[PDB]
Amino acid sequence: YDIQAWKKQCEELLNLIFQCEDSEPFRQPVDLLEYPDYRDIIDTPMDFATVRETLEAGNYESPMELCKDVRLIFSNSKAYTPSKRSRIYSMSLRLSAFFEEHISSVLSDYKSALRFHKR
Ligand SMILES: Cc1ccc(N)c(=O)n1C
Repeated sequence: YDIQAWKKQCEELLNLIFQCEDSEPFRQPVDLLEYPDYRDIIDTPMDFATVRETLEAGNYESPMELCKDVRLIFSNSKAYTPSKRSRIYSMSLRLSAFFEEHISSVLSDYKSALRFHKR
């Protein structure tokens, strides 16, 4: 029932994601010199360094907000990919599966703690 525990749990999950080779294309904003048409397709860029910085600045109120930004990294990859078989997109799918597997208990524990707080 710790309402604040999600923050360190998210920091540790982000550390695991940064150790994972599949996260390398997503660690920093997409380079517009490498992908000149990126902003013609993607309206809201997102990357793991921005998520980590937002968390560390105390600019997420809940793990749901962090989860919305991480999911945006994956939906941007899906929207920008020229093929469902592309290398970078395929890395995004594995990383998404790993993230969802680990964020599930973070979200459940937070929501349960908040329900207990408001009982
Ligand atoms: C093609 C591509 C390039 C760079 C990215 N970060 C990405 O998500 N895709 C899908």
